[PDB]
Amino acid sequence: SIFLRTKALGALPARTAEYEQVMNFLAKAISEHRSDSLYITGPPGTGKTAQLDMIIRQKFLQNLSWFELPDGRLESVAVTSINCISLGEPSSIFQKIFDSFQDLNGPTLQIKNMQHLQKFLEPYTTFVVVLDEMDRLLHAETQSVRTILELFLLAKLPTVSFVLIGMANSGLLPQTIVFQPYTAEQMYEIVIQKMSSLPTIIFQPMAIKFAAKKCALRKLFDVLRGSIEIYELEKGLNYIAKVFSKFRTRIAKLNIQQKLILCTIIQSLKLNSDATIDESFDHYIKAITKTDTLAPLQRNEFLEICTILETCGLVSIKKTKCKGKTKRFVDKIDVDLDMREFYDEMTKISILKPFL
Amino acid sequence: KYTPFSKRFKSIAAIPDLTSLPEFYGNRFENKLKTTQKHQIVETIFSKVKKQLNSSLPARENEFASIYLSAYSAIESDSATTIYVAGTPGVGKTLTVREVVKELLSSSAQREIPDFLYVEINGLKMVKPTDCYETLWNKVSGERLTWAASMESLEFYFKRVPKNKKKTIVVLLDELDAMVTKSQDIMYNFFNWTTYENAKLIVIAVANTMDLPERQLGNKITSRIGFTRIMFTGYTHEELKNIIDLRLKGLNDSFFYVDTKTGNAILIVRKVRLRMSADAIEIASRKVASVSGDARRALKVCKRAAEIAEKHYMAKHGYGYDGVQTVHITHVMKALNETLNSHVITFMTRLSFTAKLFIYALLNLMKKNGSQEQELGDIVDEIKLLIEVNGSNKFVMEIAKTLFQQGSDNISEQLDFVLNQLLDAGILFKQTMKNDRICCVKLNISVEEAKRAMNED
Ligand SMILES: Nc1ncnc2c1ncn2[C@@H]1O[C@H](COP(=O)(O)OP(=O)(O)OP(=O)(O)O)[C@@H](O)[C@H]1O
Ligand SMILES: [Mg+2]
Ligand SMILES: [Mg+2]
Repeated sequence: SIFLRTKALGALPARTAEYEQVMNFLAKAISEHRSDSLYITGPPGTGKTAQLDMIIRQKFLQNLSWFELPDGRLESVAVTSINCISLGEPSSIFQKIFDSFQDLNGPTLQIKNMQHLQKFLEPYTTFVVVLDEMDRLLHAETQSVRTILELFLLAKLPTVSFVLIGMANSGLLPQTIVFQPYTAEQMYEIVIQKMSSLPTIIFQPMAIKFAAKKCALRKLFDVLRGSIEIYELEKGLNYIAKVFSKFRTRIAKLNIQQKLILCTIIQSLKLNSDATIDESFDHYIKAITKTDTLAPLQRNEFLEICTILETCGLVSIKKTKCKGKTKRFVDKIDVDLDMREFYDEMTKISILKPFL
Repeated sequence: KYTPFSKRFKSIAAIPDLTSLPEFYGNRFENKLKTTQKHQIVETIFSKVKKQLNSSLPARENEFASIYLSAYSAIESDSATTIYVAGTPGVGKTLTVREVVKELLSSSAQREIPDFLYVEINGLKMVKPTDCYETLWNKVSGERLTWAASMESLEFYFKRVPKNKKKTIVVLLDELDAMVTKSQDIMYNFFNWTTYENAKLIVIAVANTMDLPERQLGNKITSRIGFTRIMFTGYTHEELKNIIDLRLKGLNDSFFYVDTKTGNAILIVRKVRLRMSADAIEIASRKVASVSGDARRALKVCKRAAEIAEKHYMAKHGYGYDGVQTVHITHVMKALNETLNSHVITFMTRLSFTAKLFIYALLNLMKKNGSQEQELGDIVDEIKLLIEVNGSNKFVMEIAKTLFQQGSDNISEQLDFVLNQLLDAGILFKQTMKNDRICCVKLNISVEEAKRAMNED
């Protein structure tokens, strides 16, 4: 089936501007045997991990391969992949590198810090490491920047051969490269490049152009995959618009009784600013008694209506303190909606006026 | 143990097929809770109604077809996806996913889709938040490792292992908000594995709020879940009607053989017919949907209404435990009135004079200064001030000898039982202070409902 292979889907498309800059950093560190640290930043979704994994899976003591120099030579290059979030402690990052480079047949030594790791790379061979997400290495200013500062000094001194290529998330400083996000024309080329192995293309050229500009890479994959599951569940240009609309509305989904309490919640926050659940219940009772419409409700059932607004996403209830003489812990009520859409939905029924 | 899966074999190609191993993917406490019965359980005509109304899919059509279609396009195609389920607590979130896995298990036996393994991981059913790695590794591999060894073993298995020697794994992430930690390392690892090529892992996350990744999680974990989210809308008034009628389809409007000796009813000696009024179902499902739309609340209302009617039916006849039974609207209305009522008002009206005087003295101090924070020394001075109002009259001095001397000449004029009583009842509050004069006293309940109890005395 053509619908099963489409939903499942060394130069990456829309990335030739940064691929040449990445390979240029290794042309001076393996050929000249110089240690240097690299820093890669950018927002999540720019394809940083997919770019580094493609180079190792193409043009690249366990874990030993060969790298092709531009002039034409051969060198023993060891490339490994170690994630920072997939560890237990940030201070034990030196032991994982030893297990990924040293063979299992030899003796397994224990590494404590820099003094135990620098002596191992002295006799040796270009050791390439890929530290993904280096922002989590800090200890959540003096003791926080300790693992990053120690790893940077290990890949800066000579006499050894250790390169460092990290991929963070947005005179011995690393080369910072900002990953530019994909635009409308950049996201459209990757779609045709990834689906080039498929014989038939059921997508329209005008539908991918709309999803590429509205998402400006992980967000685009969820949009195209959702259009296939929707079309196959009911049996084009309109297929791309249904994925952005299926994922004023929160007010019409409520009852008339819940709208009366909600109208009194925002009213109490205007003439009193900071208000609690006990003060909001007293303002709602005295507001409906002057109109003499609808039966009142007890304080025990007052929290049931506010729970509906919290689940939908209209009233945020937090726990703070007071500001007066009795500064005790109390439950405060707050909102997070716009005043333009609030004064337009309740006015269409033409049944409530003093409650707004 | 402490050895991860990366050091179990020699290389990548040296790993054999995991599907032909009698240990991967699952390849004694039900006998001690059994005893012999030396009597006979007499079941009345209302016993079968309560058992069918218990929690142990006609109102879910679009939600059941969306989850089933998301997994059918990934298991057969050998891919990985992430399904997000959010809604009100009690709308059939876990039951909808359980029906999808149960429907996919029947299609796998017909040689249509490849075999998969269903893993149920609940966040609230675990003591430590890091215990989810040991449960998943024990159901897939079969070994017993720690939280640090199971985390590194799942990463090496969901990446370097090819698809020709793997198998689809369906993991239901029940209670997604329970696994939220501070470092956000467990939540990110469970969603990053679905983005890998050689993964074949189906993750179905079930939470309670649609804006959970946008409030607790960051931009990195939100981009790995997906933009398409399934919102489980609560049940209204026309959907809860067929839910109760389905559980009591073969019991409603049916004749029973209730015995006049013991009270045992046999579903097809008198021919007692059980019928439940349709108006009692409409007035009960409308009140449930107007509060939160809980599916368990709609079944508990009819169960509580049948329990009250069964109590009056057994007491009027004298049966025991060892013409037409019609459940009117009175039993349903009484089942909802026992919960919406407030017992705080009637609690203060049955207190003693010493407990009622402390509440009346606290409310009078609030109308003089208006600070909502009266000290303990002001309540004592206000109580004595109300006693000396008419001290010259013989009608008021009769209570002064008891509250200050207990009717004894040897007992001196006093200046703790009613103070600590209201503190444990959730009505009165007291700050942590070593002094008994400047200690502020605050009210926890409302002020409107507190004045109604003082006027009733
Ligand atoms: N269509 C239905 N008909 C009858 N009962 C239903 C139906 N849908 C759901 N239920 C009931 O809903 C109950 C709760 O289901 P589920 O485990 O999915 O809960 P939930 O929505 O995740 O929330 P919570 O368990 O936190 O209240 C089940 O015990 C089941 O009996
Ligand atoms: Mg990445
Ligand atoms: Mg559940």
